[PDB]
Amino acid sequence: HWGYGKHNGPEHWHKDFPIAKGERQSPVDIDTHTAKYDPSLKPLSVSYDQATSLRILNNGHAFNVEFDDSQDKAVLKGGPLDGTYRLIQFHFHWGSLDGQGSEHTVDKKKYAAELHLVHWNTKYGDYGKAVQQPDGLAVLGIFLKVGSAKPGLQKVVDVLDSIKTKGKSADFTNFDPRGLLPESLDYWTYPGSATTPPLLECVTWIVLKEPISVSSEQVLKFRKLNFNGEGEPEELMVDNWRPAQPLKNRQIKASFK
Ligand SMILES: NS(=O)(=O)c1nc2ccccc2s1
Ligand SMILES: NS(=O)(=O)c1nc2ccccc2s1
Ligand SMILES: [Zn+2]
Repeated sequence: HWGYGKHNGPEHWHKDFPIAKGERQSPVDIDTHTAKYDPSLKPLSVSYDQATSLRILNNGHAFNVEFDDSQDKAVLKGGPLDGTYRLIQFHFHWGSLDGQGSEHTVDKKKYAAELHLVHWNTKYGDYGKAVQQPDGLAVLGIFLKVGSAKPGLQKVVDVLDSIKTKGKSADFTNFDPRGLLPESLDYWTYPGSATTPPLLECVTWIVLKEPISVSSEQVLKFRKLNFNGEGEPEELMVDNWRPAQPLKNRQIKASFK
């Protein structure tokens, strides 16, 4: 199966998921000079006041914090989006060292990590139907740089010891994802894809310009997770990021001047 090892990493994925060479793959490099301000974009509406987290899972490629998406509670609207998108999970991608880890890049700069808050379009009724549609998902991407600690992240880092290996989960209720946002909601947006197999071309990307700061100690704890299952040879969960893909016939729009 696919992964981020020496023999099953991103350069191999196309053999089982041919869409990997498709026309709207993600992530991409964001060339800040070429991205054009679009005055027709609206402010984002991030409405997480009623978010209900449930569980955290090590799925062998990242850890997902899962939400109750059985009704509209935590939703994303506005910006480039038509309609309402429900938060289903968030996860991160990160590096073996601070100089890499993000999936999107900004003028070729790689950040230490990248947070993805994944939302599905409620007009399709369920998540599984939404991922089959070109406007089925909206992923809010947030860069992480290493500096001061992010207080709102600490509850996540502290549970990681309990989900070290693939297939382990833990209760994770009452977590407020608003504590993972930066101050500004200025963003770039473009049409793309999921960044892990099956790489479906169903995502409207909304990538925030302002990174959040996390401490070295916080990201070091991400790097103690394992890709492998319990009792298997230890493979540290690091460098679980897909590199930038060709932009092809796409424009990246900016919400800001
Ligand atoms: N990256 S993938 O095409 O999905 C894939 N790579 C490999 C390598 C060895 C054994 C099975 C698979 S499946
Ligand atoms: N990493 S991501 O683009 O946020 C993402 N990848 C996938 C793969 C399958 C289904 C949903 C998503 S959301
Ligand atoms: Zn992701």
